Amino acid sequence: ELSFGARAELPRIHPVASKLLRLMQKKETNLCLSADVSLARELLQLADALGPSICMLKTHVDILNDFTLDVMKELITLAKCHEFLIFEDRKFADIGNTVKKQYEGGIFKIASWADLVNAHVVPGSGVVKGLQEVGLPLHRGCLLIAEMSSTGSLATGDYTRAAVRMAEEHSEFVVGFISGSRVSMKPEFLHLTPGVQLEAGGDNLGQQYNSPQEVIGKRGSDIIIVGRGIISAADRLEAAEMYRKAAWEAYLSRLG
Amino acid sequence: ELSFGARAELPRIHPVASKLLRLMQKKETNLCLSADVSLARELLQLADALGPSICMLKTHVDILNDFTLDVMKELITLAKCHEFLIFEDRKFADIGNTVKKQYEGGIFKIASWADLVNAHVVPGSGVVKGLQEVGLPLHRGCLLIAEMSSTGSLATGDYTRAAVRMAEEHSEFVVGFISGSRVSMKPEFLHLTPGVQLEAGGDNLGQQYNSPQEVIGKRGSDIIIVGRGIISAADRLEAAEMYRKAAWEAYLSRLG
Ligand SMILES: NC(=O)c1cc(=O)[nH]c(=O)n1[C@@H]1O[C@H](COP(=O)(O)O)[C@@H](O)[C@H]1O
Ligand SMILES: NC(=O)c1cc(=O)[nH]c(=O)n1[C@@H]1O[C@H](COP(=O)(O)O)[C@@H](O)[C@H]1O
Ligand code: PRO
Ligand code: PRO
Repeated sequence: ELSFGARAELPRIHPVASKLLRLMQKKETNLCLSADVSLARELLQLADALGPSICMLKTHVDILNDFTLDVMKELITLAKCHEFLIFEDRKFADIGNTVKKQYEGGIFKIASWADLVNAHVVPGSGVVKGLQEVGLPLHRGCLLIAEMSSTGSLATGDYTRAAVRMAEEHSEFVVGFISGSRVSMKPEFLHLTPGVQLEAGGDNLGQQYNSPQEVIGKRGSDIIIVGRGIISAADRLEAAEMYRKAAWEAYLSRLG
Repeated sequence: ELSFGARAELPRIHPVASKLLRLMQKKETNLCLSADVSLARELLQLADALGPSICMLKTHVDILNDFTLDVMKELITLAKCHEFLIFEDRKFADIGNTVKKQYEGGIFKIASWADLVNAHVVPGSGVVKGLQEVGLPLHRGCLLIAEMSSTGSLATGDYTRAAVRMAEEHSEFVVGFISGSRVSMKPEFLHLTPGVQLEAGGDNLGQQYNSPQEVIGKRGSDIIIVGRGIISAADRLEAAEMYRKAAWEAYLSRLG
């Protein structure tokens, strides 16, 4: 098993994956903040304060009450200053002709500002081919949803295997997974795991939590995605630091 | 097998399904227009001209270059005038806590104007429970994606069975399916089928077409969803009429 810095240099690495792995190693962070907020000012204040602690900021642009492209310009300034990627959790999930338009156009213009997006694999590989027509010219990357954290997830067994094959067959554009565990044996792919909290439990609507030690250390994932465990805390910076230190030490211990 | 008008009166019918089935019977239309356009003016001109020919207008609000809530006010005026439902093809596809926010909030405020939305079932039933927290108070309905039209679709076998169970167990809010065929034996549920064109073929990005006669007549679906077969034609009104007459006669012949 290679360090994040050595994985950044692998022959088949995607440039977006390489940039991410290099800043993960430099900053000693494998934490992705899930910035599930409704106010642009709160998104930007979190991005600025937590930027040094995170390798990535996951957005849901469609829950911002005051979205504008100027907000995303300000977010890019912070991502460049603090060195983290912007991942829009769009969950593209239809035929290629549709998702192509959803990625480039509309009021969000997601491909213009998002380093990473993700897709569900349920439509078959046309979802990736459609996104790649916009993403490859813009030097972007994509994550495929191979497993989900929620109760009753159908992203199991042959579904998960199909996501891994689709990723491995589209390595020009697909850089990794949303998953609960390592699902690819190829070290060029990133594994990002949501459903993470320091304490046991869940929510009222099917979310299930596992710890950073479990996710990174035992299940072999690379990055934890954390929303409410940070966002609902009083001191979001200290919370982010606790999650960062947990995920980083779990990674170091696994690497030995 | 009951007529659309008799299905509208079934004891367990959802009010949104009842309204739809009644206007389908009144207008002799089981056509849903897929208005996959980038300009508000084109969306509204299509809605006005084709409104009499359709039971439903499917939107992708996120590909409109000039979305505003005032556009959706003008669309509602046309839906009321011509009697069709508005279905936003949002493909909600994550944990309940996230989709709840995506449905009510953000710049689109989808629940404020969409009679129907749809969801992927991959996250498990929390996707429905989250949407229902916003949709049930607003008297809205939801469709679950049980099958997909595209090459390599993973919405097959046990996945499809899980979608049908999730619908049948959430009948207060779920009114039907996106599917290629009848998947529920319960007549209170609507079946809407995309991937429809009069001529054989597909597209360059995994779309596959079947005819209205095949979809409605042999596969037992209720409604055809048609985009490019209408939208790319020179005379969109005549194209809509050809699709309407095809789907309506296939329905009549199956009913006998
Ligand atoms: N698409 C994902 O990353 C995703 C896939 C999945 O299986 N499970 C899951 O929790 N997520 C997304 O990650 C975030 C979790 O937020 P939290 O529960 O930590 O507040 C939240 O934004 C949620 O939408
Ligand atoms: N979500 C759906 O309705 C859906 C599910 C699915 O399996 N297959 C599918 O084609 N659709 C959506 O229907 C529309 C088809 O557009 P067309 O190919 O007729 O131009 C287009 O807007 C596409 O996104
Ligand atoms: O010098 C570095 O940071 C990288 C890490 C692996 C080898 N070179
Ligand atoms: O009169 C009608 O239109 C409805 C249809 C079934 C029975 N009553």
